[PDB]
Order: sequence, then structure tokens, then C-alpha cells
Amino acid sequence: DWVIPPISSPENEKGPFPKNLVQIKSNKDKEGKVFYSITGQGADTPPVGVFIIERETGWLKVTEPLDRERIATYTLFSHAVSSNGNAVEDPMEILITVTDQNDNKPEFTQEVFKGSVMEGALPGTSVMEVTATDADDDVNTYNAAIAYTILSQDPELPDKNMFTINRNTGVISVVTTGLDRESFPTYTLVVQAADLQGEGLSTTATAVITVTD
Amino acid sequence: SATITQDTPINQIFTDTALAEKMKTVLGKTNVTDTVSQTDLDQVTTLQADRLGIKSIDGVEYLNNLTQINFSNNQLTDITPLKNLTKLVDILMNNNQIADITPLANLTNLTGLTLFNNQITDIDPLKNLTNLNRLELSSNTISDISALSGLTSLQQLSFGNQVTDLKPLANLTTLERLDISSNKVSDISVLAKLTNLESLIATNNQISDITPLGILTNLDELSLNGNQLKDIGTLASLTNLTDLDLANNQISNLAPLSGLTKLTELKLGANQISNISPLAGLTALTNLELNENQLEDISPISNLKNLTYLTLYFNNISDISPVSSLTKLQRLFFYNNKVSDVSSLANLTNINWLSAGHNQISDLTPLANLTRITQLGLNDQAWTNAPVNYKANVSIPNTVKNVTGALIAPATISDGGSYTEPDITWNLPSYTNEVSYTFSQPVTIGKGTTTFSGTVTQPLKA
Ligand SMILES: [Ca+2]
Ligand SMILES: [Ca+2]
Ligand SMILES: [Ca+2]
Ligand SMILES: [Ca+2]
Repeated sequence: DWVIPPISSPENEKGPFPKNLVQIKSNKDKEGKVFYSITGQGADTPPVGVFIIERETGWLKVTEPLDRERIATYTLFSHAVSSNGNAVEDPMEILITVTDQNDNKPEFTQEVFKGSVMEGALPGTSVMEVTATDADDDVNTYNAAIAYTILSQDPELPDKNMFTINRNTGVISVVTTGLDRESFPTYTLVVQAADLQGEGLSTTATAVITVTD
Repeated sequence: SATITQDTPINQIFTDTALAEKMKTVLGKTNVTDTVSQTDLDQVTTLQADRLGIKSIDGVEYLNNLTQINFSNNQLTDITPLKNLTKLVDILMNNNQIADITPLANLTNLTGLTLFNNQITDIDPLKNLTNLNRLELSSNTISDISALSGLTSLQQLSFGNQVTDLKPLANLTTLERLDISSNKVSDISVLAKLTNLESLIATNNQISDITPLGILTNLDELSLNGNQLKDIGTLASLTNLTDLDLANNQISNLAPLSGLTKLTELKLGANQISNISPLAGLTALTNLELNENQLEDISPISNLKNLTYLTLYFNNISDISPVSSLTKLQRLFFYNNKVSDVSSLANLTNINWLSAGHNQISDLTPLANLTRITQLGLNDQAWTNAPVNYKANVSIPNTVKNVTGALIAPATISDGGSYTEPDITWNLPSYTNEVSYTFSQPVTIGKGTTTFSGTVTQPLKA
């Protein structure tokens, strides 16, 4: 019988590498001397040797930092073979779960979003929408929970804050009066998407709004 | 700068077949026989050439602008071509057959150098690499680390496997993460100087005195697996520990652990422990290993409601019932004990691995609803029935019960005895002090398969 603890590792672990994960053991090691080995993706198939085992101890180690956004789980198999060359266990499936760190900034679907708005659109009128995604773990963390803000407006006329953004949805609305195509035909907004509900990593893009008659 | 004297076939620059193939892709060419210029070669600033069966890096000296290289998991011996690549800041070259690291001696812009699992003895050529903050040298044959003494930016360090003298570490007070596993170390007094340590891995050494750790109160992670520990009084100072491995030592007194309430994992297998009362307040534990001790009473374990993983194999435990409230348990091992009643285990509805060979278990019916089991062990039970009276004709009830509630018929019966369900009967010509029988029955519970087997002794009174 196998004696193995469940295996979880954060991505981007600090060295020194390699790092000990768990000891792997058969309780048939009391009947004789056991050679341990691992197969599977990350072991003996690409990427090879991310995970390795010390032969006699059964210490399973990781040789380099993991990246949950490339491989989020590995499925390995442990093997146990006597000094005489016969397997003394059936291979045991071992799942290695890679847990998330906030290591991806939000990414806007476009670098420049375009929208338009009619002169004398009523305050509260939805104009356009900007959208960012985040490659981090949106299930177990806030590492992909994006808040949207506006950083700047060009020009700042007739008011500095002609528009607002919905911090959850990225919808941009007119919030003041005095749009004038003839004087200010276009507004260039810098928008920001930041994870950890606005407090974390951040990225900026541009929204270009044309004022129509 | 190195420069090729004219435009040259890639495969005449990089004489390694596998490295040539890689450089062809790196350099945007169609064939390894296509020519490249020194200008093309000067555009390469990083190179990930791990895991390609490379035996030679001849040609890399012409990649003047390299800053980061990965040549891990190859078959490198000679690394002379790195000699003049002084813009290098990070090198990964673990898992090669490198012996001579003299070509690194002038790469003073290095901040990271990974060289574990090579054939290195002599590390004198590292002595002037004073900007290193990460250096990994485990799984080599290093005995002398005096060359580390001037690497005062080191934060993460490892080495092995022949070091006894740690005194060259004294001045590396920037160290945070140290692995000295599998050396010849007994004396860890120098470590008291490394007051920024957060992680210390020191498995498979000859350490008996851990008083030097006393002021290392930033430790969150400590492994002293496989040493000669007994007095662990010093660990009471290390209240930031969350992960502690003291397996394979001579520890009996756990009182110094009682206040380490941030512990979530604790390994104490293969020690001399008979009393786990000091562990009762460690309620953040998810993993606890207490195999190969001298435990009998495990009642302090009932407090540890967050446990998902527990080992208790090779003890002297009769009453398993303290685990009964630990309903997050997924893997429980208590083979080689004296447990006769597993009725309390009916409660462990989350159990996946249940390992209970070499106990005194006779009745699997309490296990019948544990249908999430994937791993099971019930081999080699043994117990002694309460005595019955010797008679010429003597019968006893079979009491071996499968998970189905059905009696398991004996495999063997001593002294010519026979079975007619439910009774085992002997014709004994004269007095004998005991008779016996065996059973052996494969069984699956959930998806977990074992052989429920055992030997039952029946004493006979005169
Ligand atoms: Ca990542
Ligand atoms: Ca993120
Ligand atoms: Ca991530
Ligand atoms: Ca089994």
C-alpha cells in the first residue's frame, strides 16, 4: 500500500531549487528494498524532470518554478520495484495542483476602444464599453477581479469629467452637459483596469469618443 | 566581443547537432546549413535551450549579448564558451555533468546561478561573483565552501554533499532560504548569525544541537528530517513556524512545540514519542505524521479538526476512536497497531485512503458506507479470542465478518478442524493450550481493494 500525502504547490516558488514536496513510500518496504520512480508529463514526458524522485527515500522534488497559467495540474504515477526487479505496487496516480499567485496584469481586449456620443445626450447616457481580461485564477482568488477607472481626459473642455466609467462593467457614460462637436470633436480617455478589485496589478488603454451631431 | 570572421553556416558555428537545430529556429533560418552574420548573432539576448540533449555549447561565445541562459537538463561537461559572456546575469545549468566551473570566474554580473546535480567539487571560481543572490549547488561533491564567504548578497543558497564546515557562511547575513541537506554537518552554530533566515532545510545530517536556531525567529519553514535530535527546547522560540519536519530523530519530549500554533504541517515520524498531549492546541494542523513512535493513548488528537492527512502506523494504539471527529480526514494510516474496533471510522465520510493492516480487526461492517475510498489495506490481522473450555469436541463461532455482513469462511484451521457455518469444530484427542485458524478474503470498498486476512488464536482452558 502507498503512503503518500496530497500534493499542492504555489506557482513562482522561491529557491533554492530543488524543493522537497512529499515523501513517497510503499508499506511493502518492510519486506525488502524498494526502487521508487515517477512517470508522466513533468516527469518522464515533456516537460521532463520538472518533478524527480530520490531513489530510496521516495522524496519527490520539484526542480524549477511552476506557472499555473501554463500547466495548472500535473498527473504523475509513482512506481515501486523490489531489488529483484518486480513491481511490488500497482502504479499510483498522483495529482499535483499548482495554486495561483497574482502574476498577470489585466489585459484590455483592445489597446484603443472607439465610441461615439451625440451632443446633448442626457447625463447618464451609456456611450461605450471597455473590457479587460485577467489570466489569473478567477475561481479561488481576487487575482482576476478587475476594477475600471478613468485616469485622464483630453481635452479637459468644457469640463474635466465629461464621462464616468462603471467600475465593475467598464461601461462609459456621459455625466455632464455641454458637448460641442464644433469645438471639441473628440475625447481621448486613458482607462485603467486593475485586479484585486482595483487594488492590485494594473494596465491602461485608450478610449476615443467622437462627438456627433 | 567575439566575432565570426565572415558569414558562416549555423552548423559550423554550433558544432552540437541539437544546439545547431535550436539556433536555426532562434535565428529565424530554414536550414542549419544557412549562413548567419555576427550582427544576427548579436541580437540574441536570452536562450532557453533546456532539455535538448546538448553535449557541447561551442558557438555560444559568439552570442556576445546574452543576459539569461537555460541549459538545464542536458549533457554538458565543458562550459569554456561562457568565459567572456560578461553580460550574463542568470544561468540555469542544473542536471548536467559539469565538473570545472572555472569559466564562470569573471561573470561578475551574475545574480542567479543554478548548478545542482552536476559533478562539481571545486567552487573557488565563484569567489568573486559577489552580486549573486541565488546560488544552488546541491547534488555535487563539494567539501569546502570557503569560496562562499564573500558572497554577501546571497538570499537563496544550497550546496552538497560533503561539507562539514559551515563557518564560511558567517557573513552572509542577507540569507533568507538555506538548504544544507545531505552533507556531513553536525555543527550548525554559524546559523545563529543568519538572523534573516525564513527557511532552513537541513535533512540527512548529523545534527544533535539546535540551540543555534534560538534567535532565528523569522523561520516559517524548518526541516531537520534525518538527524540526531532529542532536546528540541529551542523550537519554543520559533513561533512563526508553519511547516516543521522533525522525522527520523530521537525526540520524546514535544512540550516545546505546544505554543507553535501557526503550524499547519508537522512531521514526527520515526522518533521516541509516547505522549502527544503537547500537540492538543495545534488546531491549524492539516498534516500530522506520528508513525513509528511508541504511542498508545492518542486522545489529544481529537482537538485537531482541520486534519486531512494523518499517519499513526507502527505504534501500540488500541483505541482509534479519537480520530472519529476528524471528518475532514482524507488519508488515515494506522497499520501495525492493536485496533480491534473500527466502528468509530464510520464517521469519516470523506476518507479516501484507509490503511489498517496488521491490527486486530475482525468485522468490516462499520466500513460499509465509506464509498469514497480509493485505497484500502486490511491484510494480516491477528488476535486472540477469550478462552473457551478444552473439550474432546469443542466448537467456537466464526466471528470474521466481511463488509457485506457475511461470515468469511476460514482459509486454514489448525489440528484437523472443520467449518460448518457459523461454527469451527475440533476433535482433540488430548488437551492442547490453543487452537487457531486463518482467513484470507479479497475485498473492495468503494474503489479501494485489499486482502482482508488474519490469524485467530483460541486459547483452551484445562
Ligand atoms: Ca504564472
Ligand atoms: Ca491578475
Ligand atoms: Ca497566476
Ligand atoms: Ca490496497
